[PDB]
Amino acid sequence: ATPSQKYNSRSNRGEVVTSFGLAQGVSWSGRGGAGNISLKVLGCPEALTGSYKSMFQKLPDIREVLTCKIEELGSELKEHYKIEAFTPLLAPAQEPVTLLGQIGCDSNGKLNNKSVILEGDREHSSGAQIPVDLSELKEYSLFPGQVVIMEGINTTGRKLVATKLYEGVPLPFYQPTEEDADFEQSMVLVACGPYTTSDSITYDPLLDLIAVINHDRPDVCILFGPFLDAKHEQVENCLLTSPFEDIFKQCLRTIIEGTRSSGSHLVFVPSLRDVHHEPVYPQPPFSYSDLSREDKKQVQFVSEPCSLSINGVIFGLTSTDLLFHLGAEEISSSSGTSDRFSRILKHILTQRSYYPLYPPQEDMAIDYESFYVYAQLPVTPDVLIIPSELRYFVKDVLGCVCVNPGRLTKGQVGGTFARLYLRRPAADGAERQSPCIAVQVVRI
Amino acid sequence: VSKPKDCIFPYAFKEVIEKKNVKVEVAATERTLLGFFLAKVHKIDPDIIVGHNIYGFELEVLLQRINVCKAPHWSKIGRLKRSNMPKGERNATCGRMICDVEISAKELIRCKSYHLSE
Repeated sequence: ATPSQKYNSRSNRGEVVTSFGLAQGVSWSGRGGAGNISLKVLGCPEALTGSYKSMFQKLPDIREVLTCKIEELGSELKEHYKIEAFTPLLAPAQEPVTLLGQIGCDSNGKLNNKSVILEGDREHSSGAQIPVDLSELKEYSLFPGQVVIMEGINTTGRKLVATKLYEGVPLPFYQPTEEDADFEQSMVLVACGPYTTSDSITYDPLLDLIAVINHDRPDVCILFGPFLDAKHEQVENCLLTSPFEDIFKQCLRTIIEGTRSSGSHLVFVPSLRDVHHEPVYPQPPFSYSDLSREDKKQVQFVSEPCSLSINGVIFGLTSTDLLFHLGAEEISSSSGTSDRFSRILKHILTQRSYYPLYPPQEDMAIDYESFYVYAQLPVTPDVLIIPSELRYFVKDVLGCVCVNPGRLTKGQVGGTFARLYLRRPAADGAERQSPCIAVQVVRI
Repeated sequence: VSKPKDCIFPYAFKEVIEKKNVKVEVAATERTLLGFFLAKVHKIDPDIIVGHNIYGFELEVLLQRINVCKAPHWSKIGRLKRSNMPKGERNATCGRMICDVEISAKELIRCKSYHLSE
């Protein structure tokens, strides 16, 4: 009877809630489909294309994974800080040692300054666990699963008193070929569901989006699931009179069509909350055939997460709330003045995975077999789009434009989306010339 | 036996010792005690050394508590005069065999644990 009432009576409409880069007017606009638009899917073997290989795991392999995880990073962290040799987490000694391991809590609760523990690697400490003493550590940022190199003293071999916590090391950023500097400015929109009010099935915001897509004629519109929110009240009590599979095609249409004039490439990103799709991270692309030869040049389906190249501009793509997770379980030495987020995100660029925090949020199934091949970062992203139930924002970090457009929708009220403007400048100088020149988070 | 740094032997000890006839030589500095050992060793001149948890705890402690207080002639623990000490174990007591009962115990018998206690 009322549905979306409050949503559509919104007055903040169009309001810019944050900017970044170089101030821009309100006249954001790209050339539509004009010129060359090079959308190349990147990562490890082309980031998965089919449904899967399975949905049955062999403990004997998850193990193998988690170990490589640590070994690999380690192997390279060891080459960077040039340490000479890690020490078994079980071998005692009076002199200071450099262990290798992954944090982890000692119980089922919230990791904390007391309960931290390090579980070494197989290759050196054949998986031994030794709790950690931090009293003697100045600056530290820890989270369960955090591959870490620590130096401290373990004399009894039943406790290590940390003395130093090496700083995480990220991957080099993408090396632009000469061709990528010859591309012109592009403007990427970006938005993530829910795409409807939690009290209606109107998808109103969806539409508003569309319109907005049109008006501004963006070059690329990367849209993050959930299209059909597994959590939307009506959906979980199965009151809908339509089959999920459909409903979803429905919206998929409205949007492909609703924006045929725009000339904007559409890049969809699946979500674990999309009731109709494979509840397994990493997820496979979406599935749809209803596409004219026309729309096939305009839409593209990609996994979750992903490393996509928008004009030699390496974007990072993940639908999972990696930030409201990592951040729910992280410990630090400072609270006075430090940027919680800028930190969590910092680990992300150094951990080299799209979800290092392990074990993973209580409701977020993962198949590590796949996770080893399809959820690693290729190179430090030039831009990172990390949606989240956490307030909007955009922080430059370790040379990466980390952007969280917030939710297009939030409960009964208006959300936001955001846009970026790109163009890789002149070849030489002090290297890092952020191809992402500006961005804006806007209500809708 | 020696003493820490914040502690002082109880009063009359030396004397209370001398009354119950006990070959308990009392040193003042860990550095004393250490040299003492290093000394006894040289003249007792063992060929084999039997301890517990020798290779996995003690043998090192010592070799460090020694270089820490720079005791006189660590090399004595050996039988080959040497200048600089490596941090490196099996080579420390070269010329002297080291029996580790923990090790030989396992290799020779089944038990719940291999802590001296059991």
